[PDB]
Parts: sequence; structure tokens; C-alpha cells
Amino acid sequence: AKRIDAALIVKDGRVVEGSNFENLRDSGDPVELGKFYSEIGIDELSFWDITASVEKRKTMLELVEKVAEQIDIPFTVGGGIHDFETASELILRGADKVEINTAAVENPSLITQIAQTFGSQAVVVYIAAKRVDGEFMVFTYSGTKNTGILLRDWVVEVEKRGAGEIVLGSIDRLGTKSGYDTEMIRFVRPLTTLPIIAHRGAGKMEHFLEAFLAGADAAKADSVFHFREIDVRELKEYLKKHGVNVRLEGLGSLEHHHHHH
Amino acid sequence: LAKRIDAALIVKDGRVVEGSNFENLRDSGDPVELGKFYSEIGIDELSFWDITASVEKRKTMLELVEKVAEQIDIPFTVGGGIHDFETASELILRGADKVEINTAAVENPSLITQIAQTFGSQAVVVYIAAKRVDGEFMVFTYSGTKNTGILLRDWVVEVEKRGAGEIVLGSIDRLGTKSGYDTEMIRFVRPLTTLPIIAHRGAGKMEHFLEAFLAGADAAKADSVFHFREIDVRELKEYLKKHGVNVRL
Repeated sequence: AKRIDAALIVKDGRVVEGSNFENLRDSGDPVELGKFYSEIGIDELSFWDITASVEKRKTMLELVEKVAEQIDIPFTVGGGIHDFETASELILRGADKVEINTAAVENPSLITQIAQTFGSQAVVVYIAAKRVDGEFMVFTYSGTKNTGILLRDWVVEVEKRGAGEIVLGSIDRLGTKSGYDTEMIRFVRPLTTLPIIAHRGAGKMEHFLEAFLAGADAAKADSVFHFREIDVRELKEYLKKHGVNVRLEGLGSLEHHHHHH
Repeated sequence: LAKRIDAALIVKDGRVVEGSNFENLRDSGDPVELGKFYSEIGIDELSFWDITASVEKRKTMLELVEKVAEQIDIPFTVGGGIHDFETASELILRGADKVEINTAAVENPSLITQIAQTFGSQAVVVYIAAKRVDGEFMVFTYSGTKNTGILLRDWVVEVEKRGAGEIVLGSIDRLGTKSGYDTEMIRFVRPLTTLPIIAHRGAGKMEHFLEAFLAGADAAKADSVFHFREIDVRELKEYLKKHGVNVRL
């Protein structure tokens, strides 16, 4: 059952670089945009906060509270979640799950803490990996620091520690539009039973097919959606046409059988 | 207040599955003659539910609605694995008053809206096959075979929202039974929708119909109980009228 997720980069309650959806009242509003995606075919949402100010904690708490009120699809919260306290806060305020990265690499017991308390399904681990001298290596601090940890070991450990899902983002595909890193997805696939979520590289609908053929369970994208390079309904219909098990329930939820001229 | 009595014919390869007990007819297995006979003795609407398997399904169903539309003058629905707008569209333009959809609509509720968008809500019937599971009514697809995990109460609301004209509410918990319509299920659904609600499965005797209407049903559908002459359609209409049910006579 392949999943299509939309990720929103958010800063001080705003979608960073907004979106091209004219129909919205405010195309930089995270909650409105997010509700929109939920009503046109997105399976799950991610909100990633990069608010650098002192206000970050409450800013993120306020985001998930608004989002849980307005939206009925599963969503993930992430950004700079660094301990159990803030992770607990965010889940309790409404987050179906939290997306952790650097804090997990620094302290893998953190995966286990959250999972033991809120269930493993509330724990998503984002893995930023990059080819370094012929090996997949794990990077932290916004894909800047090489931890010296191999991808193949970090994957095994993350499942061991009790994560529900792994988001697998290729630094080697950052900024690009030539496709998901299907090599990296095929590498990781035999190493875990967890849901693998692909990120970075997506540029056209066929990229999503390739990702799923590689064995991804879900595929995340952001600007390709926000900027409408790919229409979500079009994407879902394309996948289904070529035999991919995708959910169509969410399609056309905003449309009606009347005609408003 | 006005209550409706429908007969449903299960057909396969142009033939009535397990036929009927109407010796008068020149062919008790012929859907057109059986349906025509039903139309004269007082049935208000017909459903033809095709289970044709092998690759002729699409063509078979179209020949069927063509024949039916020619001989019969009461409304009818056609249904049985109708999976997209184009199919439904052909069938209506070929003479069906209404198309019924189920599994296709559950997986793709937009199908409801597309059809209604063109032909109007009254052209769209949605069949909801439901069963109790762990204390909740659940929606089942693929001929009652797949537990979708979708709650009946959520699906009923969505079905109206999307633009269906009426809901055939078929209880899998009464499948093949004769002890009566699922009036508990019918009562559960009644305040969830403004749409005509049509009861299916459970009917064994005439009183069962009265019960269903008391439960808030707007129409009752039955099949084998009519075909095998356990209930007579005219006697049914007379009974209901007698105890105050606004049926057509």
C-alpha cells in the first residue's frame, strides 16, 4: 500500500518559500496548505520547523495543535527535536509522530524512550546519508557533519532501538530533480523490515514509480508539490494506472456534483 | 412516508442465476420476462445485478440494459462490478435509469461525483455491504469478501456528500437468512443521511417488510424470496397497505 507524503518547511508559523496554490486564502499558511493537501490526495503530512529563535519550542507546539484540529490524515513533526521532553510535549499536543535525526544519532536510546512511551509508530527516524569514498555514510547537523557511521549499521540499529519508520534522504540528491536515489533505497531495503520513506531527488511522476520499484514504502516530497511541478491527483492516478497500490479515497474531496458558474 | 418495493435479479451470462418458480413464464430463467412479469404484478423497481465473469461482462451487461429498457416501463438499476465513469455512462445512455456501484466507489469515491455531475444524483445508487465486526458496523467490498476497515457511519456520510441519490444497505449478517431485515443496522444509518435508504438481506416473510419500514427504510429489496414464491408481491403490497404502509396499489 504505497504512501505519498508532503513535507512542509516551516518558520515562525510560515511555509518557507510558500506555495503556488492560488485558490488558498494564504498560500504561506502551514495549516491551510496542509489541510488542502489532505483534501486532494496526500496520504500523510510532515512539518519541519527551522525557527531559529528562542520561540521555537512553543512555535512548534502551537503548530501541531492547530494542525490536529484542522486535519484528519496522519502527520509527523520534526526540525530540531533534541530530547524526550520536547518530543513528549509535541506528541501529546497532537503529533501522530515525531521525526528525529541528529539527536537520535547522538543518543540512540532516545528512539527507545519515545517508542516505549507512545508506541514505536510515533517514532520516525530521518536518515541523511551520502556516498563517501564508496560507502553510504550517515550525516547529521543538516547533512553537514560526517558521523563516520555506516548507513548499513545505523539502519540496523534504528530498527533495534524501536523506530516505526525510516525516512531515507539522499544528500546526493539534494536540490536535484533527476530522481530518487534508488540505489540507496535498494541498499537499505534488505537491511530492515521497517517502512522506508524516500526523500530528495523527486522531479517528475515517474520518479515515484522508480522509488516504489526500488522498494520504498512511501515517498516524501515538498517543493515539487508546493510549486506544482507535480499535481498530486495526477501523480496518484499515474501510479495506479501502472499498477502501484495507491489510495484514491482522498481524491476530489473538495469537488461536488453541482455546477457553480 | 411513501414506501417502495424492489425486486433484484442476480444474472450471469444473460441468465437468471437459479432461475425462478414462475411456471407461467415461457422461460423462468430469462431476466427480461421475469422482470417484465414483476413489473405487472406490482413491483415498483427492478435491480439487475450481474455476476458475469469471463471478459464478456461489459458487453453482456449492455445487451441486458438494452433488452430490459425495451420491454419494461418501470425504473431499474444495473449493478455488479461497475468500475468507472465510462462504463456507468454507457449503461445509462443505453437505457438504465440508475447504475449501482460499490467496491469501485469505496476505493474511489470520486466516481460517485463524476457520474452525478453528468447524470444527476438520481442516476447514482450506492450499494453498501456492511457487517458487524468487534462491535462496529464495517464496510465490505469485493462481494462481501474484504473488510475495508472503513466504518459504515463514516461511509454513509461521505456517500451523500459525494452526490449519491440513494443507498442500498445490504446486511452481510443476514446473507442467506430468512429471519428478517437488519432493522438495527437500518436504525443506525437512518439519522446519518437524508438519502432514500433501501433494505437488503434477511426478508423471509411479509411482516419483515413492515419492520424494515418502521426502522426508517424508504424501500425494501428482495430476490430469492420473490423468485422462489415464498412471498407473493401482490399479497405483500396488500398486507402493507392494510397495516398502514403507504405503498403503491
